Amino acid sequence: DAVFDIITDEEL
Amino acid sequence: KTFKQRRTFEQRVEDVRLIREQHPTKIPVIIERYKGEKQLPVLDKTKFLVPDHVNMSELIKIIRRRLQLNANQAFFLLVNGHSMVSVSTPISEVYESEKDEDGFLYMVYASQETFGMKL
Repeated sequence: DAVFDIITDEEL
Repeated sequence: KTFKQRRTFEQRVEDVRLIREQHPTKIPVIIERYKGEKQLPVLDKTKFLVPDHVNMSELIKIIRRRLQLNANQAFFLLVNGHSMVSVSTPISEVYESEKDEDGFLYMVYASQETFGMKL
């Protein structure tokens, strides 16, 4: 659980 | 363990300093399951980087998909210990006012019975 989940714009 | 239980204040602050250097347009958010909730699942990754332009309703749609929820499953977020002032509130404003001492913005999610009354 140390890595960040990156939300990107391609998801919006 | 929760994020704060696993990482010391100094480690949290350093996490934030480095991640904000690396991601000039993302907000660092910790998104965890409300303690007591047992319908909604636990995320494998609870540390998020959220584009700084979104609003809370956009984030809710993303987190519902991260949890692979059905449409009939209720979901609510508490941000820094309270309900969201509004779904249209930009995450940049939310970060500025609600961030922790350590630089992360903290949220928890719950289902209907666990969350309780919404006003």
